[PDB]
Amino acid sequence: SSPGKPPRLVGGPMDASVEEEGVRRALDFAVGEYNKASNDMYHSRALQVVRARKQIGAGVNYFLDVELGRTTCTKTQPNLDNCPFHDQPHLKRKAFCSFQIYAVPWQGTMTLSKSTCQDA
Repeated sequence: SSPGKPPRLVGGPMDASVEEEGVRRALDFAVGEYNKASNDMYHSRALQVVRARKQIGAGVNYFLDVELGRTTCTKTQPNLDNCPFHDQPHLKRKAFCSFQIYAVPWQGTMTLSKSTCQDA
């Protein structure tokens, strides 16, 4: 994720925009931990985030929902804006995943609490 403004935080559970750096770090972390951490069998990426929210309190739970897909392009290939733009209508089966990262705010750490997914 790029650096940025302090993210909008409020209290309790709240959705944060994809423009949020507080979201973007969790977004990239999720794919990085899910897809990139797994062996590259078929190129797959969080194509499109459907929901991006977090719980604010003594425990911080990030909830990110994502459409996964086999990407028409690769990590090194050009046009990363357009390839996933075309991957949504290419999703004959719309694969949806839910990623939950529990951030332990007391230590400034976080850990993926859940990763669940569908096939595309």
